[PDB]
Amino acid sequence: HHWGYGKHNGPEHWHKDFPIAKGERQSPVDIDTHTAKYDPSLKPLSVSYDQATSLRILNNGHAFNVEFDDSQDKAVLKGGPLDGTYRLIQFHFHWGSLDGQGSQHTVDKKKYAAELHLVHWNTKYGDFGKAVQQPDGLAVLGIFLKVGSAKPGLQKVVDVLDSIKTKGKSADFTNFDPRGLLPESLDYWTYPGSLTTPPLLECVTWIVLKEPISVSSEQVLKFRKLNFNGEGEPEELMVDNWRPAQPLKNRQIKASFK
Ligand SMILES: [Zn+2]
Ligand SMILES: [Zn+2]
Repeated sequence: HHWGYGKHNGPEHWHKDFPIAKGERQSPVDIDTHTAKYDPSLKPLSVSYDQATSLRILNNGHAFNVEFDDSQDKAVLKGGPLDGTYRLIQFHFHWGSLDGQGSQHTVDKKKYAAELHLVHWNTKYGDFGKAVQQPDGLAVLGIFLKVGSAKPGLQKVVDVLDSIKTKGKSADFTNFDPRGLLPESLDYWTYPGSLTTPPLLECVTWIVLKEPISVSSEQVLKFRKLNFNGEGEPEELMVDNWRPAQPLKNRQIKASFK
């Protein structure tokens, strides 16, 4: 029926409604560190989030999105492998039912507890909807989460989860600064890919940070308490909202570091 992460509508079935699932530039992938090519022509990333305006948080039935005002160049990403300015629209996570799984991307087959996705769209296309139809329409920063020490900057997000428990619920979520979720180093790997969920469009330049951020057990614990279902429907915990690694095919992963 409609796509999700269960046995009956899970990743292995998406291709029936989204044939691009079997495409040539699907995500996520396993990052083989010994085959990734250092490319010294890659520029340092430029993250300008000082004017970031968060507006809302929503449980859309497959994750929780924190949405930003993208009506202007307030929070942008540039540099790295990018040409042009990319505007932040929303961030969300992918996580597991257990600490040993949850991330999309893997590093030498290692899975992390979760993966944060900061989604940006190429301003040359004027709106998000047009940007997704272009090969260079989006730029996604992926940040791994390992369980260890608590991440202070994530707490405001954790505490509001109770109020958007089920699908379709939203809550005002202003004055959240995304800079509290960045690791210390901005070293990355990059490759041409796609959205990790339906519609799986091949419009993303992926920028995966080498350094993971740490979250406490209790923080990741609150993620696992959300529900995939709407209110008054049988309870299905939101967990394991991730997709297995896709073949690399004709692609090269480049590293900004050696
Ligand atoms: Zn994602
Ligand atoms: Zn596209």
